[PDB]
Amino acid sequence: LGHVTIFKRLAELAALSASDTEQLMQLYANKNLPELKQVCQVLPMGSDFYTLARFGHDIANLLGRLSENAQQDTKIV
Amino acid sequence: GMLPDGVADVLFEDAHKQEVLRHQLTQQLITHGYQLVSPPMIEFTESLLSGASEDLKRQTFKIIDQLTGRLMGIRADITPQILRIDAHHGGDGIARYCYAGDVIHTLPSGLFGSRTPLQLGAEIFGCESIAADIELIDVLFSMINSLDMSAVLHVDLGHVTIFKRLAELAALSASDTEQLMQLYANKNLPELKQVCQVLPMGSDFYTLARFGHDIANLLGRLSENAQQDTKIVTAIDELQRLKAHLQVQWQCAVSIDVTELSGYHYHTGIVFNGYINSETQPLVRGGRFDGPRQATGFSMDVSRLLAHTQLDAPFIVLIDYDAFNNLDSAQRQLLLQQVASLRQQGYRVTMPLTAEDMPVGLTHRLSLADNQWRLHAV
Amino acid sequence: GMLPDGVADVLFEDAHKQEVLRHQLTQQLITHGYQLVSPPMIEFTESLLSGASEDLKRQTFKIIDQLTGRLMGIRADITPQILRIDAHHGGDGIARYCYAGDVIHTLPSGLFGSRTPLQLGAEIFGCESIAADIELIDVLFSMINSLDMSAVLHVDLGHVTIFKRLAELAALSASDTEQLMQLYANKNLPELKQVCQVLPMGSDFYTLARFGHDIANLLGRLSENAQQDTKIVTAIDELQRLKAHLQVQWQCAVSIDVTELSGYHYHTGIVFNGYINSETQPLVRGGRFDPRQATGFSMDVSRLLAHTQLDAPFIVLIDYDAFNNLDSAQRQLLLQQVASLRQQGYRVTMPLTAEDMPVGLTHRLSLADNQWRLHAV
Amino acid sequence: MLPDGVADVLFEDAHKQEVLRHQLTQQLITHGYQLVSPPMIEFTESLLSGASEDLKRQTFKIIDQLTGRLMGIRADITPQILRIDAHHGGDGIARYCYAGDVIHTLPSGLFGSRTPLQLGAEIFGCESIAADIELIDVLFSMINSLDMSAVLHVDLGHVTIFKRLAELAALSASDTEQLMQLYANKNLPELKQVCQVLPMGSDFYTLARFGHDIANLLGRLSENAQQDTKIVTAIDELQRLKAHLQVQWQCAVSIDVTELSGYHYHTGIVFNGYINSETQPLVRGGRFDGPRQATGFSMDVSRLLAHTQLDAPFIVLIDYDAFNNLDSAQRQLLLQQVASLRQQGYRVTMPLTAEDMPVGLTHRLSLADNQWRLHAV
Amino acid sequence: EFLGLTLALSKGRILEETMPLLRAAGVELLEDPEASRKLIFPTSNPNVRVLILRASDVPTYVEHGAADFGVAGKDVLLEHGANHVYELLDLKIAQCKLMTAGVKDAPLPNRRLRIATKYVNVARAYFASQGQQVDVIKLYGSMELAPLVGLGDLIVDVVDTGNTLRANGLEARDHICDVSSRLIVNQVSYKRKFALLEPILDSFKNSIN
Amino acid sequence: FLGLTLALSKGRILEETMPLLRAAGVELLEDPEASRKLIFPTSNPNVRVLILRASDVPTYVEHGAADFGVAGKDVLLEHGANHVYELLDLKIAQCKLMTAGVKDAPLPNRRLRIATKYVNVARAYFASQGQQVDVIKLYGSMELAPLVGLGDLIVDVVDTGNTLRANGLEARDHICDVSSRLIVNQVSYKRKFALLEPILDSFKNSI
Amino acid sequence: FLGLTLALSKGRILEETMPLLRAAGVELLEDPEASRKLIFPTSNPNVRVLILRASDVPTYVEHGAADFGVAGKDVLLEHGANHVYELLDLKIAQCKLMTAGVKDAPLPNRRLRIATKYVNVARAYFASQGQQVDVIKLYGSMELAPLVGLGDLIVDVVDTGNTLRANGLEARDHICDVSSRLIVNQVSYKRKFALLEPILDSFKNSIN
Amino acid sequence: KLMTAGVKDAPLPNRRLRIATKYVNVARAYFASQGQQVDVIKLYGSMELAPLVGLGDLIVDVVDTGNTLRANGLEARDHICDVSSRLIVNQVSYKRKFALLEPILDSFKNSIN
Ligand SMILES: [Cl-]
Ligand SMILES: [Cl-]
Ligand SMILES: [Cl-]
Ligand SMILES: [Cl-]
Ligand SMILES: [Cl-]
Ligand SMILES: [Cl-]
Ligand SMILES: [Cl-]
Ligand SMILES: [Cl-]
Ligand SMILES: [Cl-]
Ligand SMILES: [Cl-]
Ligand SMILES: [Cl-]
Ligand SMILES: [Cl-]
Ligand SMILES: [Cl-]
Ligand SMILES: [Cl-]
Ligand SMILES: [Sr+2]
Ligand SMILES: [Sr+2]
Ligand SMILES: [Sr+2]
Ligand SMILES: [Sr+2]
Ligand SMILES: [Sr+2]
Ligand SMILES: [Sr+2]
Ligand SMILES: [Sr+2]
Ligand SMILES: [Sr+2]
Repeated sequence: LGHVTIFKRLAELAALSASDTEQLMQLYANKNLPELKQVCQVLPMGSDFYTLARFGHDIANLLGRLSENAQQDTKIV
Repeated sequence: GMLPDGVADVLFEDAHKQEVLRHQLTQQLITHGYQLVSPPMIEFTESLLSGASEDLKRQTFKIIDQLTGRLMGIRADITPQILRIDAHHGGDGIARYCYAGDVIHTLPSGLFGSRTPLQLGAEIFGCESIAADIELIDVLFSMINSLDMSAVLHVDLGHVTIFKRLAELAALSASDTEQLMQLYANKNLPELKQVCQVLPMGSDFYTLARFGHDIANLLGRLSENAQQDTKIVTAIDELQRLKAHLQVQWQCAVSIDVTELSGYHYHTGIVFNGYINSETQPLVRGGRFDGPRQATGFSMDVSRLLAHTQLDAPFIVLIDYDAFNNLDSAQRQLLLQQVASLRQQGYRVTMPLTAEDMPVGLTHRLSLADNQWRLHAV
Repeated sequence: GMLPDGVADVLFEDAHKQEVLRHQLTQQLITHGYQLVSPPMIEFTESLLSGASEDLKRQTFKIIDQLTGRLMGIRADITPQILRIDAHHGGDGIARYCYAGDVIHTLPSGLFGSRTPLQLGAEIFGCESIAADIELIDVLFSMINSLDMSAVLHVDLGHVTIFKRLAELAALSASDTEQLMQLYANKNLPELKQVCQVLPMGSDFYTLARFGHDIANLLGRLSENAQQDTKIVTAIDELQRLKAHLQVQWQCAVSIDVTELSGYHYHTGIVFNGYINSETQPLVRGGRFDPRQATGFSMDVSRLLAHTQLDAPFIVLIDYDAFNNLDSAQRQLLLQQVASLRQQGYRVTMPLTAEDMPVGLTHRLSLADNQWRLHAV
Repeated sequence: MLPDGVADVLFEDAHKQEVLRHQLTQQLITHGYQLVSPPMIEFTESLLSGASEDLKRQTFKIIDQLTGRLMGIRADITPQILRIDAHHGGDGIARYCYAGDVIHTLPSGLFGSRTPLQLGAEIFGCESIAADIELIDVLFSMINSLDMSAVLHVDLGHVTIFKRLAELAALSASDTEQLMQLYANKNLPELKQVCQVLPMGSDFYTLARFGHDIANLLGRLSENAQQDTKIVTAIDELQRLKAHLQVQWQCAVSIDVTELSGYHYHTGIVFNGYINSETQPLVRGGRFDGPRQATGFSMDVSRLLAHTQLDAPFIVLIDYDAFNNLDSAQRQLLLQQVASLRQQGYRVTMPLTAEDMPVGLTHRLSLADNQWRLHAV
Repeated sequence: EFLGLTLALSKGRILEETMPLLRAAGVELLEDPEASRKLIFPTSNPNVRVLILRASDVPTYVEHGAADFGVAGKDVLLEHGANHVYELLDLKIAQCKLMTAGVKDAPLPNRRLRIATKYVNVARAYFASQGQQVDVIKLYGSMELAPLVGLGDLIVDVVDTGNTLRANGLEARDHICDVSSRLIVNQVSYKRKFALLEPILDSFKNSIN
Repeated sequence: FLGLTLALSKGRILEETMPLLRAAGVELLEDPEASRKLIFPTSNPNVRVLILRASDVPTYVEHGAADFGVAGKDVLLEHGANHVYELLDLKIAQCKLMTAGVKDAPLPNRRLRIATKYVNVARAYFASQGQQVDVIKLYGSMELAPLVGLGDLIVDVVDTGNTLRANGLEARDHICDVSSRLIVNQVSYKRKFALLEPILDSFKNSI
Repeated sequence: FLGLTLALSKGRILEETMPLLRAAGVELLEDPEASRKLIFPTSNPNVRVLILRASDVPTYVEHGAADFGVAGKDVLLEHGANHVYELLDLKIAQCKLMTAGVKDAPLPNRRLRIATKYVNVARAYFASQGQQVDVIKLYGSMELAPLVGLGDLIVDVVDTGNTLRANGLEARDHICDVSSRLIVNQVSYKRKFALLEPILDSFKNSIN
Repeated sequence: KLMTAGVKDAPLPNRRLRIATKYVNVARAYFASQGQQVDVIKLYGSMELAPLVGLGDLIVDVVDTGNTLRANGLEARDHICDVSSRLIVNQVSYKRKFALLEPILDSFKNSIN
């Protein structure tokens, strides 16, 4: 199971460009964790984007690992 | 228009009916010993259009295989694929094949005809005898009879060999063959009579158009050179056997037209054309063709049967939303068991997501009254 | 006929004439300081169709590179290849390029058009000034004048900036932009009038179509918000300068149509369309385009063939019998003489047989009194 | 960025390619060859009519959206010349030349081009070896005009010889293929073995072992071979071309009667011109089929670029400040002077700005002592 | 309502030349069509009615079965496509021929030729059979004007005497094919209503000789 | 000829256009009805007129054989007006494009057959109503088609509707409003505006 | 086999990986060098290992014949890593991809010939430098190629550079940094996470 | 000789066969000449492992004795073609350096007889 809304809301709230969205998506498709970690240090809310790839599998605790702005988004919840 | 000309949705009960016809007719063929094959919609033109007529080539859409740069087609006909399949798998003995699949044509045949027929057919490879053509007729008519139509199938028999042998023996040019064929196609008797006065054996070519329908006496009206051609004699004999078989065994109205020369290219002998009521385009086209391998077969557009076939009204059932959500868990499990049973019998049962959830064409509600779930019409 | 629609042989004297035109026009450009480049007919679509319009994409045939599995195109236009070349080689300063080569289109571009034009052009990169556009006009007209045609070039000027600024300032949707563009392309004034009553600043959009031709007064007919946009003002100023330059310097008939928005995608400013006599499709298409400045034009050389003439050629046949009667040393002297005639542009056939007859024969080279001389037929 | 076997030709190389294309085309025209310029695309019906399997694989396929039918991008121009000659040439002798881009799906040789600029000449309707001799003359006149230091080596073959031996010895398909493979690989030992057990196998061995010595080849062949007229004529043709090339043109000629590339399309004598020690021939020619006689050659003009030289160009910049200080009448005189320089082939840039700097600048045209003059940089 | 035969006739000259054949087969019109605001015409035979159509619509009415049979020029049939009807008789009336035509003594331009014509399909077919490339322009009205104002280089039209061409400074160029009026029959009507058709076809055949 | 060529439709359009022409200085020298002549001169020597079938007007104009013309919007819609400029609604020969059927015959529930001259308009219209149709091209008059079952409906221009009622037919749906328009060749508008402008101003004023 | 299959590269990677494996409970039972064996069991009975040529590691993993593997980033870049998950930089077998030519020979100013195993990396790199090249695929060792004129440069992984200098070659341009990575099959990551997680946590911990 | 090879007595699956091999082009060519569709997987290293872990159904490899196949639970299946070592020569070197080559080629030719 997946859910595209989560990444789309994070992409909205972090005001990502087309370029940056494409790059994260490519990195997600490859589950390239090292290069994702690098790219996420220099992105707004990049911590949340990293969390999706690293801890998304554990859906019971995903909400609690997300940022405050993410946790207060109803659509994400 | 929303959709292209000759391209139509088949929706709802029509689609259901199409699915039933495809399935039943396929199963019937399988039970007569025909092996089902399901070739793909696309092939390289090397195989798909191998020895194709010019007509089949124009009817076949071309596309490019991005993996090889080579040319592929979308099939306009399944028979060449059966040839390919029989070459690899069939051996030297008799082999039987059936199929049902979508084919696409670049242009309609017939005014407002389909470009997307659901082509169903049967083919017998490796038998020289007229017995193979008779078996196919039997299979076809068994299928037609299973449909319980009020529409009547009229059968027209032809035999391309007769005109081809006359064209040989009279040593006709390409030009003269084309002109006779055009005149035959138009049933233009006066201009045919004129052209035949100045042709070698022209009397025989005129006789085909004027007296070909009377197959009992056709041989005796033909010239001495024609009467001594074995192929002409055998062809006329084949026509007489099929005609008799169709009338005796199947009570079929049969007309003979030995000037029927559509597919002069692909046909190599006897031909059959089945017309439904007074529809201009044949429902069924069949006849002898080439595999040195013998082959005969037929095909039809399943979608053209939809107007002439009927299914029983369906039972479309809605479970009552409020009553169901008032049930305890054990009551639900019993209802679901009952619903499963109804569905096994072919009832279409909707389990509502909401109180407004309404199946199209609703015929019954499954409702709770006393201690009991029961169907009641609307 | 055997050939596809919009695809034609150019044969014999026409082919000769095409070769002369291509060569002369290329040489003229080279002598004005334009660097000739000859990019290939095919590239990977990555480069060829980078930032291409949807139109250019549909116009470009696709083929598959069997060495990589990747998609290549056959070029439908050379300009993107000039961009590629200038990116790698041109630096930050001014650079000039010219070219001439075959391009292929999937569909004819207008009624009865060619799908295989011989595209010749010139482009100036790295100059912001209207002076670059003026140089190009001068080069083009110098080229046209060198052809000694009786056919006359009419020039139509447009400027995409004007409508793009109005579309911005009026905050138009994609839908509404498309509809105006379609209506402009058709100069459908009634339906445009209706659509403009219900659009923001719709008065200005109507004015473009109705009064755009009168560039002297266009600014004063526009709304206050339009009139205070510097880009709108500058664009209208550019049109006035080019128009004046063309009339003064070249005595050119100029019409203005600020609703000319073909290639809304690739054009970024002033645009030029040169029509030959009353032919529907422009002979010459040019404009500003696209962090680097660029402007240029192109034309189908083949469309000049109907309007250009060369002198009659001199087609010479050597007398068969006389030649075969020569000794080896006599042959060598004749061949030296034939080489000289050929250097002067005589077309000399050395006959294989007594029946060997050049098409369009005009002279024989014949032997009388130990001397070979030309005489007309 | 670019696909394998696909290259830009830029700047002075492009200039040089344009000069070569133009000069060589003009030379062919002055020898009586009619220039034709067929299109890059045709329906496969015509383009690949009687094509080899190889030509078919080499030809990219595309779909004509106007008819749904299959077109190709030409990989070779010769079939188009056949088409053209059928419609326009009649029963007599006809001469054609051409120069145009062709595209191949795969390179022929390691790192070879898939986008050659194919230039050629063809003679239709003459049975005589004299047509092949005229072509040699045309070709060598062209080669000599290029003033190269590189030397062209010519290899002559003649497919008739092996085909007649294969007929007279009644060889199977299998055995023909095996000899051809063995010839291609110069495998003398395995050829010797295979030939001990073949009818007339002695002759097939002789071709490989003594084919190069064309003066004595006839006398080494079997009695049945020596009494075949076609074998005799073929060997005679080889001897005439060889002599003609050495005498008239001082050409190094080798003979290889086992050269059987294009067994399909060649019908007689074949010519392969190699430049220095380059593996792939620069020029391929020979007899082929039009019942119409045909012979011709072709070459990739782009492969001449590495072996040809033009004089250094004169690239001139007019001084910006001095020019803008001129009055109208002074400008007109300068422009007259610039026009004259350009007529002589000077590349003169009229600067848009004070920083406007032509690539490869060699001279400034400057104002000193009331006089405009060139001075090197 | 109507169980008989519906006969489609072309308006002008065809109607004049066909009336004799009809009278001989027992099918005279009851009234003059020219002075009548009427669309379906009855005949002296009560099993036959006639439709008076523009000539190019005759094949359309017949192939779709709105008329069982009709009289149409072979020019019309060639242009339309006659694949869905039976061309039973050459009536040998309204003879003329399809021809190319151009301005008097005007030379062929070296460029691709423009044909302005009603007969678009015939034009394409003809110039194809001559191995020549053309650009065809559809016209619905009269064609003689087209070359005179440069719309096309040539026209394709039916020519009898040629008087119309010469009077406008045009001349016949190539002969495309011979044209006459034909009797066409709907495929279904030929099968279902042969008994009604046969006498009328025998009478027409006899009237031709 | 260096002037303007004006293409006019034959019957009613010609009557209603003559006034506009006279006001712009472009009267015909003679009656076209009683003339075996194709190109007509005018009182202005820079203007000549062509009298064409209405459906040919856009053809002559877009190809530049006429620089401008008067054509019904029905014709323009059917033809395609992509290659011409529709400059003016002349507000003459007003009518409307409509569907029409047999009087009080109901629409059959099956796929409709449309018999019409206006094939492209018909396809477009029935598409916008989400309705599937079989269209049959007719070149001549259309009132007969429903009466012999060729089609269920026709698409035609209707003014009063007298022709429909006289044949047992009735207008059904309104497709769009139609009037005659002034169309201009794209190139002629650019090259010959000086000749066109007064004539266009006069037409605009006459309206 | 219902457990995890682990693909390891031969040679140096195997040496540097053994520590990480021991820390995660997955030691080999025997020496691979002195064994005529293809599938090796471990101290954990849910894990077996495959010893492959390095260039085959991504192939076995993406097709699911191994659930996870250790592969150099040079191999992954050359192969394409689209169908696997690159979970961890193991920071072992560090080196870098470089161009290399003859010692103190200058680059000719023509089309370069590159002789290399790393054909795709080479094309990509020289493309990003806007340079046209002719690439020649080699399967074996590359140091010989420039010395006999097969190519002007090679592309290879270089650590110390000792191999280059010993053959008269020198590193020229730096292409990118390379280390061994833990790759995982996409399906195995979804279906067998419970088996993978401890081993991945142990590897992650073993790295810092 | 070049041969196909599979797991000992393992039946052909009914689906499209997977070949894991160094010899990708040979594999494609061979299975093409048998009119059979295959999915080929390029391997650079040893191939005996591939069928044992399901990477492919068959391999293509050179086999002499076949001891390597049997020792790994594999068996030779089809014979593709015979293989031996060949002397190959550069085209240019054959033309430019025949004088140096000829004795060496004559010696090799003689050493084989
Ligand atoms: Cl039909
Ligand atoms: Cl058989
Ligand atoms: Cl119950
Ligand atoms: Cl031409
Ligand atoms: Cl004298
Ligand atoms: Cl000087
Ligand atoms: Cl005449
Ligand atoms: Cl003509
Ligand atoms: Cl009404
Ligand atoms: Cl093992
Ligand atoms: Cl190292
Ligand atoms: Cl180093
Ligand atoms: Cl072994
Ligand atoms: Cl074994
Ligand atoms: Sr960092
Ligand atoms: Sr069939
Ligand atoms: Sr029944
Ligand atoms: Sr361009
Ligand atoms: Sr001039
Ligand atoms: Sr050739
Ligand atoms: Sr020289
Ligand atoms: Sr001076």
